[PDB]
Amino acid sequence: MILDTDYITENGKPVIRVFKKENGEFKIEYDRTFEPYFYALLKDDSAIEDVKKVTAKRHGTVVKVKRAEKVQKKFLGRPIEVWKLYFNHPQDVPAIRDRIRAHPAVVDIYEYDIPFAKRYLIDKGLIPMEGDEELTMLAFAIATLYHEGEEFGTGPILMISYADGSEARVITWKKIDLPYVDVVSTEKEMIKRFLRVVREKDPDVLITYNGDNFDFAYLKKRCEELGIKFTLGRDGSEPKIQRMGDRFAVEVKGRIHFDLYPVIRRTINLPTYTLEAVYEAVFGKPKEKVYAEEIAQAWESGEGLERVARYSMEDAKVTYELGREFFPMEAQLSRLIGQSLWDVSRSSTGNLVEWFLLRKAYKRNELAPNKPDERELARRRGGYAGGYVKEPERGLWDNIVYLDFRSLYPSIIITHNVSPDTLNREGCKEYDVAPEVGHKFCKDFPGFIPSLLGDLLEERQKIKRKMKATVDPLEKKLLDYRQRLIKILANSFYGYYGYAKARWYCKECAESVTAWGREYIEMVIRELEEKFGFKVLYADTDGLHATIPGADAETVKKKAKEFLKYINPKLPGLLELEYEGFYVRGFFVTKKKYAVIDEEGKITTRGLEIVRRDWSEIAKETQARVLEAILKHGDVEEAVRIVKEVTEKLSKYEVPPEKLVIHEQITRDLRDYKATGPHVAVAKRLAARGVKIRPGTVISYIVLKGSGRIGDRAIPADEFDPTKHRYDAEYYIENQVLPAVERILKAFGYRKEDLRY
DNA sequence: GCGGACTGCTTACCA
DNA sequence: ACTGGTAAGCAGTCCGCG
DNA sequence: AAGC
Ligand SMILES: [Ca+2]
Ligand SMILES: [Ca+2]
Repeated sequence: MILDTDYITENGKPVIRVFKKENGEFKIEYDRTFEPYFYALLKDDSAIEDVKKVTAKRHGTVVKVKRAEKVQKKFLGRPIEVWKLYFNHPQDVPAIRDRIRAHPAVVDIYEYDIPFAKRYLIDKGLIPMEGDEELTMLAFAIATLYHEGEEFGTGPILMISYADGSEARVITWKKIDLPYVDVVSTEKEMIKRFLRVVREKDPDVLITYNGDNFDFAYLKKRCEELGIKFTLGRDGSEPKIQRMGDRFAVEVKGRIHFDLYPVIRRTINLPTYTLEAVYEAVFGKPKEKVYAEEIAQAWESGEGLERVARYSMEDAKVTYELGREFFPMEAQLSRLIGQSLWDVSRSSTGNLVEWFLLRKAYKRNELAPNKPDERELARRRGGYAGGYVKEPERGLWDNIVYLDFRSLYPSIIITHNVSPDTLNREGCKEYDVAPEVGHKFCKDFPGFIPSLLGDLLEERQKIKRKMKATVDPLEKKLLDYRQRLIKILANSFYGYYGYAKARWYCKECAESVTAWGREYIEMVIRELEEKFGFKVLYADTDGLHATIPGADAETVKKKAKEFLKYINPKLPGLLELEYEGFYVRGFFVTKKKYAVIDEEGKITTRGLEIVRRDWSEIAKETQARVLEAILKHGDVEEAVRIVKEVTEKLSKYEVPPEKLVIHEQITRDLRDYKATGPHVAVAKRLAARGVKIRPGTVISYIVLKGSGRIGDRAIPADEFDPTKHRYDAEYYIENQVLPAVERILKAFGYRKEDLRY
């Protein structure tokens, strides 16, 4: 099982290190033979002698082309001849590449920004996280004395919690008498004690919650101020910080630093992402929250020190529990993309697709397009036409069928062979032509992406067969992750085609997919309404809600399945329409906003305030209780009694403040905001007080009684106090509750004023 | 000038 | 930070008005 | 080779 790769320099020459776990033991394999390289397209081959003589400087050392061999490759289908240029050190490439491109004889250069360690994984054909190797994991958390205003690192680390399968303990330097607490001389020895526990436990995986930004940064600054060599690595190295956009990332050599925060942020949609919120969402069990202001007063007084210690251990225990939960699916993602778990767990879809495609490109001798420069990036600014959204037939309807396509965009990319290397190919025998955009795609030979997509559909069939024919419940779950992750990778290719920063960016490809999508959904709707007996109530990109008005449940279902048996044969390749479910009643409010109830009484909510975090619980809860009244029962009169009851409760200040919190994200650097609404106003006040507001930060706030701009009375939910502050009853009635319930009751001819009081 | 309509900046949903 | 399509809140600006 |  390969964990990761990296390189070191021995007498100015690079040596690859492969970190693996074989037969229960950890091993480092060294490779001295691998050479860095990039490609150069020349005007004529005679010029190679001039290009070989091109030089540069790196740390006051003369850098030259080590040697050059002429190679035959494919570039977007067509065969191309380029010169592979080898160099002594990977650092030679960034030093010299600009000058080799500048040279008049050189048309272009390619594959010059591929990190050396990852180049090795791809070219040697190595896949990390192969086999079934039982990896040992240690979770850890820290507790700190904070004070409002101080620089990050001033406050000493009070406690270091850690957890595995066997135990969950706390290291501290205060007199706290508990079984799991370990008291020691000073902060210095506490940190040294933790370093000894990891040396003695020798974990393959370190698990933190937001350790990329908080935990490891704090330990680096405290180790500097105390003069400790923080050697957590298996080669004896210290943890290395790395930049990754708006955020940083901590690497620990030989171990896998598994930070759950980026994982959770990409995997679960929650109103907030506190360790307490994520625990409740994943496992269902509650978790107590001890604040810094409470924690500090408990450290100085020493009265509440025992309570803070329980919080410290619970963070470690829960973090390990979450670690164990997410690691296996992430280790499958590592296998599928063919990069380290460390990289894959911190990567967005763009980089995952790009890494997958780079690997496949090497296998198929495909030269990789360059990442766009500032000027090319500017040319990709323009958008293109998307999905078709039918204006719904608003109101309450009975006996509804939901019909949708299966993997519509992947179906299209495969069926119509949509690829940059098939776009406007010269002298193709056969073509598929995009309906409105009018792009010709060659059918003579399979396209790169289409072919990979074919591979993934068949690979998924194989996995689904293996799952039925396997007794072991563990291997069943592992194969279930693999096929679920394949399905996601497949549904990512459309978006990547339209992603300006993509190497294999193709607007014409993206445009053609959406255009075909619109042709098919609109054709299905037209057929369903003209030929068959159906009224199409609503239709989004790849799915429609239909009924036959003068008909009953058994009829609507029978006629629907008949329509599938009709249409599917008429749809080309793997374009299939499917019966997804029947609904007794459906309530269509606007585009993207509706609710349906099935035969079993389960209500499915789409797009309404109920699902959105930037609405208060009181509004969402009240909208849900008004939907239930109308969808499940028949009583519009019951809904009117609920809205009137909630408005009365708000007026008498009886609704608890937990139900008034509004959650809005900060999406950019605070300076980049042109408009300044409540969450931004609240965020700027926290920033002025010296709180770290990164993009991704969720602002939780409450509106206090007063007039004028909402932002002026917006306060962090944390700092609300019933004794001093009074929440804005009129705001929560007129701006939160009544608007949410009026979406629904608007259709039944209720005025907003009539629902009040 | 008033007070309500309109619009650009946001966000978080949908697919 | 994989795409476009969309409703809607907030806070400024615009615009009817008799 | 790191942080920035
Ligand atoms: Ca549905
Ligand atoms: Ca078919």
